[PDB]
Amino acid sequence: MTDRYSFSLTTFSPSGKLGQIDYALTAVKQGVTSLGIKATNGVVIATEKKSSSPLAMSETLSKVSLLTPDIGAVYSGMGPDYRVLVDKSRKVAHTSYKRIYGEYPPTKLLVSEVAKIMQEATQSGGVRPFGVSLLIAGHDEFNGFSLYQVDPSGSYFPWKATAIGKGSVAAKTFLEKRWNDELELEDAIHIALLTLKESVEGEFNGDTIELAIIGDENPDKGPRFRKLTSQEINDRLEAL
Amino acid sequence: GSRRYDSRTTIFSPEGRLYQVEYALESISHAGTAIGIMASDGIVLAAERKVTSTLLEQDTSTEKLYKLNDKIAVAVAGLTADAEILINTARIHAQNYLKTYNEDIPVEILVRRLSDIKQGYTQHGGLRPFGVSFIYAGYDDRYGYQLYTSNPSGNYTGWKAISVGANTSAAQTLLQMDYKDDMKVDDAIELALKTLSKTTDSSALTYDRLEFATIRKGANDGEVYQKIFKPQEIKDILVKTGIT
Amino acid sequence: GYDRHITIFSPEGRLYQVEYAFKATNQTNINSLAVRGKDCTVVISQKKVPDKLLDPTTVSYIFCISRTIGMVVNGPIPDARNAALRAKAEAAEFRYKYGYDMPCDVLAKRMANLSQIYTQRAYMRPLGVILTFVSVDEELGPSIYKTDPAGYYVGYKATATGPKQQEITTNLENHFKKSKIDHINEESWEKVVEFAITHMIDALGTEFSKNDLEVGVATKDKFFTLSAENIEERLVAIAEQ
Amino acid sequence: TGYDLSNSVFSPDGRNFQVEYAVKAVENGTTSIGIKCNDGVVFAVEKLITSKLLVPQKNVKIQVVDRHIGCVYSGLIPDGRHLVNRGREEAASFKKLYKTPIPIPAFADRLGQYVQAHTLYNSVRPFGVSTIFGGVDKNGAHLYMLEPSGSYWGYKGAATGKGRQSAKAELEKLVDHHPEGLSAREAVKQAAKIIYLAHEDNKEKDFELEISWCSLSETNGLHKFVKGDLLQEAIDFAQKEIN
Amino acid sequence: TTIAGVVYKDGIVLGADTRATEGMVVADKNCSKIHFISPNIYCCGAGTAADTDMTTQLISSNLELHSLSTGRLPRVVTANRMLKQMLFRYQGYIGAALVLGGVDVTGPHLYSIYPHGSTDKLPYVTMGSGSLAAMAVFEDKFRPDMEEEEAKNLVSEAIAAGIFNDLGSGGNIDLCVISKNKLDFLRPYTVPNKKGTRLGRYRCEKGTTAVLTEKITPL
Amino acid sequence: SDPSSINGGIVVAMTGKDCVAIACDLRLGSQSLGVSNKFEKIFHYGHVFLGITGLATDVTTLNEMFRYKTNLYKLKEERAIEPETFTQLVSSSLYERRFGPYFVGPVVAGINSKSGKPFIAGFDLIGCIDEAKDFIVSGTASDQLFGMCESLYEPNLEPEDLFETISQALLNAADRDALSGWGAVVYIIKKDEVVKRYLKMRQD
Amino acid sequence: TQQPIVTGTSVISMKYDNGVIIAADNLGSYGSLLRFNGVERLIPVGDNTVVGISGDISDMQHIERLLKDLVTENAYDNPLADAEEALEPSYIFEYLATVMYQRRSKMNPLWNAIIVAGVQSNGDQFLRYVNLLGVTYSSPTLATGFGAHMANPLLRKVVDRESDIPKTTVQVAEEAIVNAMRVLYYRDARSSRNFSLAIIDKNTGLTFKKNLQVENMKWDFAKD
Amino acid sequence: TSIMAVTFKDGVILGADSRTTTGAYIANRVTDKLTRVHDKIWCCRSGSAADTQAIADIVQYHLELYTSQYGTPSTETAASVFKELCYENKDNLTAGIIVAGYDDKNKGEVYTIPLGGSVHKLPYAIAGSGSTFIYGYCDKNFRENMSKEETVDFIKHSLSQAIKWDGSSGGVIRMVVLTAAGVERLIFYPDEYEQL
Ligand SMILES: *[C@@H](CS(C)(=O)=O)[C@H](Cc1ccc(CN)cc1)NC(=O)[C@H](COC)NC(=O)[C@H](CC(C)C)NC(=O)c1cnc(C)s1
Ligand SMILES: [Cl-]
Ligand SMILES: [Mg+2]
Ligand SMILES: [Mg+2]
Ligand SMILES: [Mg+2]
Ligand SMILES: [Mg+2]
Repeated sequence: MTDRYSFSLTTFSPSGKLGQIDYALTAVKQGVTSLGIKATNGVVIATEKKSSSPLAMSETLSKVSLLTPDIGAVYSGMGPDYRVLVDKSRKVAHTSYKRIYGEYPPTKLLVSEVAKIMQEATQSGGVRPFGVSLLIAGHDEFNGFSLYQVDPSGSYFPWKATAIGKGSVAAKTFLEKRWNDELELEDAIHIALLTLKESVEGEFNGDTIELAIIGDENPDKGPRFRKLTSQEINDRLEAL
Repeated sequence: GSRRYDSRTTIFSPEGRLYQVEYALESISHAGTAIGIMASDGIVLAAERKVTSTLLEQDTSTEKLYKLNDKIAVAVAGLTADAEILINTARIHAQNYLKTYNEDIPVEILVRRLSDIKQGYTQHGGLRPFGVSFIYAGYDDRYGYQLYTSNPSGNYTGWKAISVGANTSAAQTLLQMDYKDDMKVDDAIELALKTLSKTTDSSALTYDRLEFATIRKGANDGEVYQKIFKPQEIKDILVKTGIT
Repeated sequence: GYDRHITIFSPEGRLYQVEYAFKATNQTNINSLAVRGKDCTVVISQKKVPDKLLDPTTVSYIFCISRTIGMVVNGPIPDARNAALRAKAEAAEFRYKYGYDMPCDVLAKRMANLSQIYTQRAYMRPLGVILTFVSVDEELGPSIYKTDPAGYYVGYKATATGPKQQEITTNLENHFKKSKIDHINEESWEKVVEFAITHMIDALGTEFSKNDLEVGVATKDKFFTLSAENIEERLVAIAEQ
Repeated sequence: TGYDLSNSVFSPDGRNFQVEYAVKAVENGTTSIGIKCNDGVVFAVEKLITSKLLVPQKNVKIQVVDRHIGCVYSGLIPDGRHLVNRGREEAASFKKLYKTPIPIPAFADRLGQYVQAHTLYNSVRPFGVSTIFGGVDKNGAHLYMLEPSGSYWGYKGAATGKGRQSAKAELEKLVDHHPEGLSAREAVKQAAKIIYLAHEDNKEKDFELEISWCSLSETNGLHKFVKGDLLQEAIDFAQKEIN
Repeated sequence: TTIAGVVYKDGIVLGADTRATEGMVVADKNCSKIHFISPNIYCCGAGTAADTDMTTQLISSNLELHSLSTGRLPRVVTANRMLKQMLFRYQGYIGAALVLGGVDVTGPHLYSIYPHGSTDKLPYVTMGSGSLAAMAVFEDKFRPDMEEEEAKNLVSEAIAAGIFNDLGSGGNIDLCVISKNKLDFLRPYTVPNKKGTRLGRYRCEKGTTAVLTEKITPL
Repeated sequence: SDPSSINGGIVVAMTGKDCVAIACDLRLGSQSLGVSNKFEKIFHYGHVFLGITGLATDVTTLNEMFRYKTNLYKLKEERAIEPETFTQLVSSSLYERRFGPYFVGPVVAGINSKSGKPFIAGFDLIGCIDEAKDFIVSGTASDQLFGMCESLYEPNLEPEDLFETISQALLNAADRDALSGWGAVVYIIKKDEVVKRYLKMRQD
Repeated sequence: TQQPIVTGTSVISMKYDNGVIIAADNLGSYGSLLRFNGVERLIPVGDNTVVGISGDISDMQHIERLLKDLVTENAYDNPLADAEEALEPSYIFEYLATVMYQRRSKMNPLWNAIIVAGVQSNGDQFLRYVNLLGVTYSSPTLATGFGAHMANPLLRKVVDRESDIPKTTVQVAEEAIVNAMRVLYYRDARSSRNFSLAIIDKNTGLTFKKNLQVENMKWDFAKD
Repeated sequence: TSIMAVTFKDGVILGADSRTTTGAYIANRVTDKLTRVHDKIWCCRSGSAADTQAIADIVQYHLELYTSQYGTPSTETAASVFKELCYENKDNLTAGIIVAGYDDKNKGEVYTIPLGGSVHKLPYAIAGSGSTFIYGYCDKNFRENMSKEETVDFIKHSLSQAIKWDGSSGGVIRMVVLTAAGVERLIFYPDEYEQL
């Protein structure tokens, strides 16, 4: 055993394309639809719990993850890749930030750290890029509420609302029509449930949908991240 | 073994070119145009964002113009992630120099350092080069206002006005036609926007598709001030110059 | 076409080595099944000893990882033992560092994160195995968690693995559609094992002797495998009703 | 295609062709066998006499690990020696920490994990040997056989090399005709016969028989080579059975 | 310092004084000696204060990451192990003397952790320069399975013993009550000493100090 | 021999009503020998002020180090660091040299720009935070300052009342210490103006 | 650098016409405490060598394992392990000597004095000393620690130079050794009555004698 | 500290006092110095509490991992792992450990590991500061193949005396009985053992 892959597996092709990044983006395209919407008093992130079998307990598989008490993440693409990014995101939020400054990182900086990790898989020796795009929603004291997208390249962009994966082109058009700068959090949740219904084939309820919010503090502070329960989603589906 | 899969990123072609550098430059040619224009009383950085949707949150967005210290800024063309790696390295080098000499880093020294890092990826290590070209806008008390560019090869050069990214051929002709040595910042602002307005692949140049910045000594008591323009301010300067 | 030899993306966004590792999974031609009782988790697996020269006592794909955790493997034995040794080592290190027995799901996630590394790093190949972990967890109760070569993992009410997994899965799906509960409503593990065997017989359409099966049982504070005679007693009870 | 050019690459089948090619080197080698008896194990090997210049009884093939384990292999002889060297390091580190000599199943997995490790990377070649080994521990006798893939199982009888099918058939007769078990001295005689019968597949050149054994009664649970009168008695028994 | 803990019927009561000293001088009369490890586990700190602070923080941080990955509340044994194995590694040079108390899935647990990496699991413990004063109160009055308000009083009484009789201890009494149903962080629980009242005003009037030069800069 | 008292000198900080004050002497010596009477011990990073007493090479080194760190902080965060955050940064930085520490006694002072709350803090040489509202003292005449501050101080002072309190605390403490004095500086810090005053004191 | 904790006292030995004798008491002292009364300090290696060890008992047990391990290792790929390529006293000694000096040179000694007694392939008597400093020497009589002061004077009256070795029978040599062990028991405060004795003869081979005792003890003059 | 392990007919019993002192201050008067490294392999700890705890945790780990791979370890194997740690790290440890365990094959076994890192297999072993006072008593009163009740009394009387004379020892006498029947914990309070 010598890890002899000390050379890049992502290289520029004659056209200027980085093949493996493009192919990672193709893997993200095949993944299940997830979306994010930013309100004035909160952010909502949502996705479909595409259950691999009905015998599987889909509650155990969390697509929406808490990164810090005020920052949450959802994805489209390869689940195992997402899982190890969440692990590294949580850790870097402590090592390079909380243990130094005594507070959690702001959304943009944690996003930047994740983006850095993804970039390194795009240039380091003997690795493929991550096959996920992340949607990171969060709040911090000086920047307020924010929503970011992070791609396999390591590029990140802030969004008012967006979607990634399967039906993202259709979902983004849907959001463009519905979004305004005076949405309350409940209005954004309502729009998220509408937008997500279009891309979902089968059952559409609280057990097959995962949906979380960055909002008010839930009782030093309380955490702003909150994952909606199966019941809480179903209640809003009756007013749909 | 592994040799089978090795692209060999650090070799010469038979013509004496570095394949990956050339192909990275091809990558950069498709990136949004960035322009730097140096006047007698300040520098202008202007750059065009790309793809953009109505849903992109522009006021919290930074893909083109980055700050290295209080005296030096860069405009980016290429992979934004690659640039941010190099930017954080440059930001450290500036602070290491400040800590060592108790003076702000001279612009050329920082530029050489970054350009030397880029060079290293072309000569050893077997890794792909950084798919980034920088325009460095900066000031120091030796040479005053300075514009530089670096590219994936690690070569850097100084400029009075320059473009990187898309349509540089067209952009550089238009700059070469309307630039003059006695020019001022307000005039250079206008030239930069007029150049982007003509070379853009979009139908029209609007505030939401632009990042804009100025390095003026034009401040009270002869001190250098960096101004990264806000979305509303870019919209105002577009109306002032008569583009919208 | 070197995108099919190492773990890098094909143009479709696919890792062919991961997919081919999944195919190595069925190379043994063995079917496993796992179900949960009230107090227990039962895992059964086919046992095939094709050579008469083999010592049948050493032919096993069930592993005692810790006292509480059992692991059945669907896949070739060298990779199974690779995974078994690591899982044992991880479970022991966990108890030492954190002062309590490694939970079933925590181990499953740990082994899954290791499996993920082989799909991203080029020098390491994936293991050609699917690992089904079972325990009676002291917080979560009866637990079934499964890991694969992709690095995916998930908890199960019940599961099945192997060439005829779909038949066993649908057989189990149909039973839980009737009972409308996540488990076998039974007090004794002996009867949960009888259920497991019965529902494999129905799904696969094959009768079993005592040497054709291999059974693992997780209870509170121990996981154990049944002997041939313990299985024979189990088979007698099935036949008698 | 190209899936067979690099070790640790899954073909579209789910196979590692380089390992299967290593098996061909094993199949090319001389015949080696193992027989589990009542209170021990017997190992025997076919040594092809390439020339008259080979010194008799000198080029020993069977190797001892610790004091209680015997190893024999067919295929690339140096690869077998490399594996036994490792086995000796494993058996030494085990005894150093845990005091007791390494158990046979424990030892088997130590070789197993190491051989399997050589199918995980392209920078190494798989082992070109099937290794038959075993001995007597606290839980009694154990015979194992370990393939290039890392696969190993416990055996009543084992055989590998060019004459393996011939040998396996003979071993299967012994398993059927002796359910109550075979004695250590019987197993030595039977081992000699089976190597002699399996020599029909390598019949061009004549050969030299080499036998070893661990037995709780006959050798105090230690690995010893069958020498002198007992070796000649086994050769005579084998020569009688072919005629 | 005087820090103590008791195991009562429903859970754990931790206690601490509030005096931080440099040599013989009091630098802070109201400092927090009860640290957060996890939502169900707290740690009283004595010995070298820096070591006490950064050891609890590091283990709290690592337990947070552990708890995110496992998805369940962390245990007191794991907090205990992580502290223990670190302190042991550093062979007493990290001068952290902790009283670790919390409530698990497995019930309430109380530990004393020493700088060298030994731990005792006990129904009541005391540490710091006021440990003997506090332990006297526990030996006098402790009994197993106390009610909450009784245990609160016993710990408060034990911290008071340290405050008055030990010179290293002083200020207010902080408690932390941990049970399955709640966490009560009482700071301050008691103020046994009033701040001394000053009889004169010694503050100088404006223009009394002699200035050489002045500069004003706005922000 | 004792590194904390080779060069000498003192820092004191106080809170008032919508203001903080931080003050230091100007002496640098080699024990008995006075060398410089222009060695200021108070620095600032944005609106956060840091006094540092102790071994002068470490005072200088830490100033340069926190300038470095707060500069990168500002570039990345796109805002100046706050006193509460900086205090944690100082603590971290000191404790990462736990077994080869900087021989210093730092003092943070500033007003939180968002909340408007006046903030001060002190540290031992390995970064344990003294987090007191009233006052923080440091240096070779720390005992003297503790006594002066405890008797002179009272809460919620107006900026120019507070000036007289901190100045008299510094001056009278310094005059009872051989290794402090040779001049003094007092910063009066408000939410959006800072007044720096040099004090006239005995030059022995 | 350490300090010896549980210790063994004198190992004594001599050459005679056909071989060597070596002896050592069965005590593991713990300072002044006579802690362990069943410690064997003569450790045979094959059928031609006995290594007698004094000093730290934990370091002795380590050396005991190194020798046990040396036998195993010599047997590997060695068809003549019980014949021409068996371990010799001189091989066993040189190994130990190398180890002892290497350990002293890393400032981490095995805290022992060792006597390797045996008979070589060609019938020659082997008797050589090595200690924690790597110092080596041979002599017709060898003794460690206390025995060097009391046993050697008695044993040298039997074999005073090389030319006396062929004149000394096994009976005379064994008597002298057992006599010397008695003298040591009277006078060494850290010795015991119970000892082991090993004769390595070129004809009769290795004879290992356990549970011997010092007898014929003159105390009667005490009563006066 | 006063600790001892004693083999008898049905297996082995470990015994210990419960006092842990910091100088003259009794830091813990109800210490459990009998610690479990496997189901029926326990140890008595004396010396540095930090060191003997650290060792015992490492041993427990090694035997857990041994068990995962090779089944139940012998008492000898456990003693060998203790020894290896104690001997190799002798310069940085102060640990005097008695290891005691019950196999079905070997029955009761006692191994003592003193400061040096040497191992000694014995019918019974005594250790700790209080052991000095009972060498005379234990040597005179120990017999092999005692009954359970005789061995409980032998340990109770012995540690009673060790406690009486040694100030470093005291509190309750804990015992742990290891037989085929299982593991039994016993405790004996001052009012019982002081009047012996
Ligand atoms: C009491 C401990 S005692 C005397 O051993 O009973 C307190 C405990 C404590 C715990 C937490 C905090 C807040 N994080 C504060 C106090 N410890 C102290 O008072 C310790 C000294 O105990 C021996 N004091 C210090 O550590 C002080 C620093 C504070 C005053 C900020 N350090 C020094 O005085 C030093 C001098 N030289 C050093 C090196 S440390
Ligand atoms: Cl992990
Ligand atoms: Mg791979
Ligand atoms: Mg003065
Ligand atoms: Mg003076
Ligand atoms: Mg006593």
